Amino acid sequence: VLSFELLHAPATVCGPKKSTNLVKNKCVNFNFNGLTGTGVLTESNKKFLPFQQFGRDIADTTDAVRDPQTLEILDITPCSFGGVSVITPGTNTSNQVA
Amino acid sequence: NAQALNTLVKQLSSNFGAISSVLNDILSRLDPPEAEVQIDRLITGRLQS
Amino acid sequence: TSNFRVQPTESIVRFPNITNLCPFGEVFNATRFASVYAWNRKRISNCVA
Amino acid sequence: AYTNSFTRGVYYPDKVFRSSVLHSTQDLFLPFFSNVTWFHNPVLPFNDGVYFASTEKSNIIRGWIFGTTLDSKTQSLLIVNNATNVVIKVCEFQFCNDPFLGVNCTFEYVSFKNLREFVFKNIDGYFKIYSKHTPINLVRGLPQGFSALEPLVDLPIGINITRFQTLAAYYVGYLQPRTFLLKYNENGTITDAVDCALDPLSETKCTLKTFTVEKGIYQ
Amino acid sequence: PDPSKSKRSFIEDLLFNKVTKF
Repeated sequence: VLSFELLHAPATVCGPKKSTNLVKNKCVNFNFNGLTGTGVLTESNKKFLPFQQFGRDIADTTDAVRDPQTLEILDITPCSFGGVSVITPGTNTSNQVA
Repeated sequence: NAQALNTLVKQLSSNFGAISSVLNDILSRLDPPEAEVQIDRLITGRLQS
Repeated sequence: TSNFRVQPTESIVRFPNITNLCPFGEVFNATRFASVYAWNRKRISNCVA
Repeated sequence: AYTNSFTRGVYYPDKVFRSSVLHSTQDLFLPFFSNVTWFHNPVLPFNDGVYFASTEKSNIIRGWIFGTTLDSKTQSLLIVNNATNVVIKVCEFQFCNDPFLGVNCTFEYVSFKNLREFVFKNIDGYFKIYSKHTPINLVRGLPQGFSALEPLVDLPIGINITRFQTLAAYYVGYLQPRTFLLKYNENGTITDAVDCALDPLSETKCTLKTFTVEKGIYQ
Repeated sequence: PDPSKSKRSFIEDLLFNKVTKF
């Protein structure tokens, strides 16, 4: 008979864990240890100390993460994005646009 | 202009009395009825910013 | 007129690797078995399974 | 008896890498230039958090005990050192003033030439330990110098603590809820700091989020 | 202008040197 007791102590006996393959150099949705986001994951030389899990830029925005399944310190670029603007001559003269 | 832009960015992390300023917390932790009230606090904050 | 934004091509999750060797099924293929009158108890914790 | 703490008792406040940058935080920290108690022994209060340090040579100190009782009725926290490593348990022992000879548990774990420094902290979101080890000059007083203490463990134990006991010269001080400024080098490392409340110049550094202040007047 | 150089003057270069998320 297998018994299970749950108290106020933190649970240290779990089972298998949530994860996927890790894709570099493409725009991707991601989660690292509960840090969710989306962007282009990339390699880095950023020297995280052994206890450090995440990295931040001057304006507090995340710029790097530890892969919990390897030694990899990734750098996270945001999604490539920008305003789209339409160049047009006046419609009275032509319908062409760029 | 550096102070203006950095202050505008740092205000993303302010709670404005909402449960968290990380929007994915609200979207994962609360059900839509309650989540709309917490998001509307963040919208009111970020918009006033 | 609009904002362009390169979409997530796919979704990723990473968490630590659980796997470790802990004697969990030792009571299954054992040899020292008592009776129902004096049943024993084995505490298996502080590890993974 | 007392001694000057200089600039010791800084520790990494979160598991975050930062580089070439100044960051600010409010937490329990040891104040700069505070009077630590000098020793070369009794049970002591914990207050809101303990700083502990010793002029090590051969890992002389055997461990520590923490709790409300330190004397049964609850699982008081026990910590012990073997060689370079640590043994941890929570125990309802009721020993006399010789617990090192005395030798209901709910948790267990195993991991003057030098100065060892430790911070023992309760977060109510469970309990944590931070640490550092360095060479020093053979002086008994804490040398003027800077490095941060680094985390070792979280204990998911929930034990109530108000006092502690110990199992070289050594020193004790207490953490206080204070703002600090922290400087990070290229390699992720806390490498200078300011205690914001220390003096009006220190408060100016923390007002500006800088270490250098130009001539003028600042609110 | 200095033609050998962004073909700025000498004094324009001092001015472009002294003057000093997503």
